[PDB]
Amino acid sequence: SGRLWCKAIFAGYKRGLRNQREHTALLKIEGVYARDETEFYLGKRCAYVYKAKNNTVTPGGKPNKTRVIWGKVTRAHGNSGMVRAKFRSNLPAKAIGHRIRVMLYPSRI
Amino acid sequence: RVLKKNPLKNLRIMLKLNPYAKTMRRNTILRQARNHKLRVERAAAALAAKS
Amino acid sequence: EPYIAWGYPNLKSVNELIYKRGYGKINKKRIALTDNALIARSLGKYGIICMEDLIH
Amino acid sequence: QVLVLDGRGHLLGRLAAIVAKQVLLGRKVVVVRCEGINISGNFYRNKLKYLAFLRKRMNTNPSRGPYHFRAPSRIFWRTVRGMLPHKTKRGQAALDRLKVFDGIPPPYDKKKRMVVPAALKVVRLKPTRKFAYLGRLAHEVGWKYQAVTATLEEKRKEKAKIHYRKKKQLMRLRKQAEKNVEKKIDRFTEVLKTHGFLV
Amino acid sequence: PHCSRNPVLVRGIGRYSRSAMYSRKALYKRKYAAPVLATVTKPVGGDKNGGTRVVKLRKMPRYYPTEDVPRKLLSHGRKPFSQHVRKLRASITPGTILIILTGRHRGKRVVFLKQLSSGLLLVTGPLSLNRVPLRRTHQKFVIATSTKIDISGVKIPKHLTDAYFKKKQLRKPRHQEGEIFDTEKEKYEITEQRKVDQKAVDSQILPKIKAVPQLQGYLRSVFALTNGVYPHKLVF
RNA sequence: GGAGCCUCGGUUGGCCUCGGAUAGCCGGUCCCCCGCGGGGUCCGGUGCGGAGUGCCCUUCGUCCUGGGAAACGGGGCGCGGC
RNA sequence: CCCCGGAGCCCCGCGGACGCUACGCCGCGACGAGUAGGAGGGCCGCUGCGGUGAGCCUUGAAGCCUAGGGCGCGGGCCCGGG
RNA sequence: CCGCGGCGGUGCGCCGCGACCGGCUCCGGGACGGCUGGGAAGGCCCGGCGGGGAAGGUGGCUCGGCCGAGUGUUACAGCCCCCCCGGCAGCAGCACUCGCCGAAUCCCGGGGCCGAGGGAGCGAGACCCGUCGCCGCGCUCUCCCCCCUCCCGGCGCGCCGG
Ligand SMILES: [Mg+2]
Ligand SMILES: [Mg+2]
Repeated sequence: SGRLWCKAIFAGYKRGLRNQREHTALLKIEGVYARDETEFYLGKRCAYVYKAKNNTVTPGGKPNKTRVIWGKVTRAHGNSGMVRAKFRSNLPAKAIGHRIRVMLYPSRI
Repeated sequence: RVLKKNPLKNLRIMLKLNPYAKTMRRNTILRQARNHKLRVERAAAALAAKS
Repeated sequence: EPYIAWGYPNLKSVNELIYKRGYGKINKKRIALTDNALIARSLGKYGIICMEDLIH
Repeated sequence: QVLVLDGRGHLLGRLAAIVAKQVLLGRKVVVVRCEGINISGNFYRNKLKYLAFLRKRMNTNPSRGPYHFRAPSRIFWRTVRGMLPHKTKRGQAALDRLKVFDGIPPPYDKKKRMVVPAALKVVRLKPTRKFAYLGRLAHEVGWKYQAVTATLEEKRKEKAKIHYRKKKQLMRLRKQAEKNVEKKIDRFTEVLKTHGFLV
Repeated sequence: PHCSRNPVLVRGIGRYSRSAMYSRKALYKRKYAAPVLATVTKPVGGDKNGGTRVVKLRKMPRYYPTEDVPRKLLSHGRKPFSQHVRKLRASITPGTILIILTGRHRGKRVVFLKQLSSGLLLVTGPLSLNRVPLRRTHQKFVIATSTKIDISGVKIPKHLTDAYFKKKQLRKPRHQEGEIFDTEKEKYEITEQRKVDQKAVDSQILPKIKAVPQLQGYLRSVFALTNGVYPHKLVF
């Protein structure tokens, strides 16, 4: 009856300064700020979630405007608890600086 | 084409190349078991001497 | 000097190179030393017949 | 969901940095009482440095030119915008989240307003160094509404005193009420101090 | 048929040896001095006039197709699910408490009972308190809390097992085409057997939780994150 | 109150002293001055800050009956005045 | 101490691909910047002649158009509708 | 037609799992070698032998209530420090993490990610199939015994006989 996903931003794609690489996001996870406090999240399932004009289906439900691109937090990005994910399609850049729900549910706990 | 599986990791591959590794690595488990025990009995004898 | 780094290896270094990255040069084709019968075939004339002998 | 930082006692470009990066991650940020913000290095120094910036202008048609805002709010907002990608859409989208103020007006006068210590003068300057107050610097460079901002803010602080006083009174009541009550709350309060509060 | 005469030191490496084994098994003393045309192979039948016929068990194919795939290559390892070894996070002991994350018992707290054959967890949030019946869950979608009831001694029925926790309906043909056929049927009904089994388990567990103070309430409550709180930081 | 295109973000709140930094915070004044408060001194407390944003508040299944602790609190987008 | 028109087969010398357009098919390795310039292969393409498809075509050729469907690294090509 | 028996290839669309192998990337454990056969340290103390900062001391002055605090001087040991002779088991590159270098003197277990890329059966009365190399083992065709006890059988949850 409440939230079951730790919040995270999608900060952008993996990149060198002058060369972007779209297939590999950088998620800033809320409240985690050290390549130390980011083991937990490795292996986890994450979802850019959003909605659109035409309906879609929905697992365990009637048709609905919301869609997601699933992903997976793959590994731990540079020092300040930033992380890397890898989604099943690449994220759309409209997303840059929005929410992507990171789940708990591939747990090693 | 033959897949090179790494012997260092893959126990059996190691053996197929160098069969003696089985014995070496039988020891240095047992050798270490021996030595782990001995350290427990030392630690017991230090706790007993402290008591 | 400026192009290479070099030095005197360990034993371990030899093994870790030869098992993990050791490939024969057999009929000029690079070939992974998967089995001893590749080393022997080409160095048997020298009493070198298995991975272990090569390291030695 | 909103960051309200009291601009006071920060270092101009130090706080800007943090704000920029926040604003680009999609945090709606409000800075406030910018005229409190203080820039490292001595005053005369910085006035001169603003006066360079006023010297800059397109010869042929000044009207097109670098738009030297005089208001210390704007001045901060200009220096965030220098730490953003503001030609793009995403940089302009970010900049529309930053909200800045000359003093501190009604929506955020009654808000717990944060501080960034990494931008804080008392942390980042050595205490034997000089620093401008932006308020002064704006003032001498052409900002009008210093006195008006000040004299509204006296009226803000007086009103706040009252709020605080009344808070203090409720806190004193609570303390007294716990002392009145303690015996009938003992086997709660105990558990909150076995699991690490109250102590 | 004796068991293994050496133990395991580590996967694949025997504790003993060859020659230390030679002694144990005793390869000394256990030495074994040991120095169609007309006749049809596999058909045969009876029958009346002309005599008895010879059939042929397994008669060759009435048709071949024009092209076909050609074998594979043996592959060595790779072992059908049934035979796989199973696992379990050490944090999950019998009669631990879980947070079942993912299904319609989403965030519901619950009591773990046993590992099934499958690999899944048998679980129950004694349907009474929580509204979570005798159900399976997958290790993976399940936070293990550090709260444990001493479930130790409860005869969780033998007959309840991976097979009986398994979905059921639907066969092939019927009327099919139109606006009918198994779009109806409609409901999963619960079955008396299942209601008995739940009863039998609940009665046994339920006291144990009521012996712990608060725990029944804890269990009723749903897990859920909120503001100012982080999975990585907190603990279960 | 009923349907019905479209646009999307979100997925507990925090309702506030001023400020100081080679210092602060809170009490209570027995006592004194000013307009229940403000200022003062004095004393008593805290001060790696628990009268702590390392915080605080808020709870997250629904109902039944039939005991205790707690108990006059909550509501009717309850209604009129200051 | 015997014969494969039957040892039953991990090797079979009695006969041999699902495979074998031998300008075919298969397996190992290593390698792959390129103007000027050279060479190779194009089941890339245009027009015409000898052959050849018991080719296609008024039950619709050529050409033209195409938010239709495909192939090809590509040159280009095949389809659907008009 | 029911068998979803055996084999072969498949999934309409979206998904999830599992175990195996390849590769990485980390984590947690332990066992060892060497050295100035490590340096320091710790712990028990005893006997001596000196030297110095500076002391339960004394002294001039100051500041507080003979006592406490702050400066100052000569300086023994009744605060320590230092060297010199002689001797104990507690060490151990030490979870009292003070300072290395290492592993045939070295092994165990766990997690994250990416990947699967190949296909030694096209016989007419007898397999639609295994398997090569390596590990061992494991078992058996050799006998004994002991334990625990799952199925089943027997006797009183306990005991006895796969
Ligand atoms: Mg929604
Ligand atoms: Mg080239």
